[PDB]
Amino acid sequence: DPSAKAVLTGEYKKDELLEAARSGNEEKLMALLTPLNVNCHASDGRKSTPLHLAAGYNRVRIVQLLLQHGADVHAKDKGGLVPLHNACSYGHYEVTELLLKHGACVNAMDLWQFTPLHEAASKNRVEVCSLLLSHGADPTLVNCHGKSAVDMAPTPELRERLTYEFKGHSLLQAAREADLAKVKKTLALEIINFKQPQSHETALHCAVASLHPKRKQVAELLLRKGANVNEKNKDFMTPLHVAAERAHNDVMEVLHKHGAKMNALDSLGQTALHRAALAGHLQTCRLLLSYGSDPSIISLQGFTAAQMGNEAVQQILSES
Amino acid sequence: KKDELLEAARSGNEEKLMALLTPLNVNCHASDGRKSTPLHLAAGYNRVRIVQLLLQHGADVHAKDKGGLVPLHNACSYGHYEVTELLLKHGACVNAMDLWQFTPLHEAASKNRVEVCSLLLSHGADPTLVNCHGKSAVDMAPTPELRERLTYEFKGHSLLQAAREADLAKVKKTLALEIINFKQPQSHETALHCAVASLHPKRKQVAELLLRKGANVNEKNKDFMTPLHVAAERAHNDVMEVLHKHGAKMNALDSLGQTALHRAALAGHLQTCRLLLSYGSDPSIISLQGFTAAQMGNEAVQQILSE
Amino acid sequence: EDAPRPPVPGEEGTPRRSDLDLGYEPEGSASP
Repeated sequence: DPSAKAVLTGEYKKDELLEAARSGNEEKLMALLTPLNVNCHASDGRKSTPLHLAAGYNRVRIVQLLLQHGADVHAKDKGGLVPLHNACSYGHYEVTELLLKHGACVNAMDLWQFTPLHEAASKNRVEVCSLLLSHGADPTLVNCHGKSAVDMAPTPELRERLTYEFKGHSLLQAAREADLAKVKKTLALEIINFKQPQSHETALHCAVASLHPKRKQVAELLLRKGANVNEKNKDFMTPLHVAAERAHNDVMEVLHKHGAKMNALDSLGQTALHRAALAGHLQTCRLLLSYGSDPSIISLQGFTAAQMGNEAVQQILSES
Repeated sequence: KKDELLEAARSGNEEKLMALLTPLNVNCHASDGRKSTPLHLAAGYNRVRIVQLLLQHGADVHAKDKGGLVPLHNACSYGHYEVTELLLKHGACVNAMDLWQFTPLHEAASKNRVEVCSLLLSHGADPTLVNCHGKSAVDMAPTPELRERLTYEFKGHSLLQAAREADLAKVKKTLALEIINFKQPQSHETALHCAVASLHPKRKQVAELLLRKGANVNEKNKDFMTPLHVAAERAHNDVMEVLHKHGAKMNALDSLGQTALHRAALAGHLQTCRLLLSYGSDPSIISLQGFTAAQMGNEAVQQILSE
Repeated sequence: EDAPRPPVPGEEGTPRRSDLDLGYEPEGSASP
């Protein structure tokens, strides 16, 4: 029968095209590849296309040729895998990059809801995981077993990496789209302004109160990493109030440098100047006056800084 | 009568408890079962009033049941927050361990007791401490939300301590995974580069938020371009203003020795050029290839650089 | 699908637990 013979012959060429793709035989591939078989499927097993097999067996040049000659990057096998699944499962970085360049869907789900990242994570393909994340892969998506790529990552280091890089790329993408709400959401758990639950002190409050020799460098680093210079604790003390009351004059200057408000009032209506005056810290008072602290401010108890201070403080203050 | 005092504690019967409680039986143990004390039972079953009475009349916060659990474990396992606070106030050890090296935090974390976890961390509980199978409290948290919260709170408490000690190196360690200055692994752009290049209308607000949250205003990408270089070459003037305001180095140089002004001039962005000059860009700077901004610009650019 | 998932084609280039000894739950309850 003419129709049946044609089917058998086509099936033969098809089997051999698949074999050439699988083995990386470029000559054989280009001899067998036609518009009628470029997206053929194997008869048995997963019924892979030539692209699935070239991707899974790291046949970079075959992948290029298939895509150049009409191969479907989105072609599904019997289980719903796309070729990106195959490349990622086996850690083929160059192939993965090429499939993504040709429009492969980074979170494509097969019939068990496995994504390419499930594959790369589960088989510890560290570099490919990073690549996938940079293209928007989401490692929190669960398969049919309820497992995410994070759940499947075989090491704590890879798990940490998936989460960190996912947050990082999410932040970048939100910034690219100027998506203000997503930017805020990705930054929700930054620790720089973490507050001690009771007293509402931040690392900057702690730093400026520290007795240890590196407090100046530590406060400076915190401010560079985004510490709020005017954060108030439970008693409405800013870091300036804290530094002023202990005469930590080195850190006071960095606070001023970073825009610390001189006339912030604590819960008693006191400035940093009141607190310096009350404690008898002469140089602290001079520094605070030069920064533009207002000496006339009257505390809740009815006192100016001068009214709370010793003779030497009073002299400093009437010069202003 | 021991049994009866124990039953009074479990069921919350204050009158029966106080009728039977003596200095001699306050720390008795059940003779069978888990061999709990009245304080274990009162704690596990949230009998707050009974806990207070037992404590004021000499109950031992360090007493063990048959497997080494202390009353703090009972309170934490079932999420009884007030009992938990009460036991900690009376000197309960936050990292007490049973025979399998389960701590109170393992109990609370494993049973999704979110507030109790938070309380325990405030009191110095260690979420990395491993049980006999190598599992931390973080490992046992049943949701990714509790996991990230636990890690958030522990790192925050650690940052505070490290700051108290002006421990520069330990401050940096606890800050290592902060995401604000995450770098695109190949192109090395940060979120600030992305924001200033954005074609979307909230780019000004996003750049401002990022800088407030600690973005490096002078961050270089692969090509040693700052966000100012990125903005200037695209004439994104609104975000240039934000960059200036946060102290961007106007004369930072890219890998070609060019300023943002060179790039604005080369692109022919007239108003952008004016703005950069008003901000203190230096027109006399000569690139690596030997050009000033004026030399690579059209006539209108050369006029701007003159005025 | 719930059928077993075939391998991907390619190649590289009260006690706490009934099964094992993890001890016992503390006595108490989340709602007595």
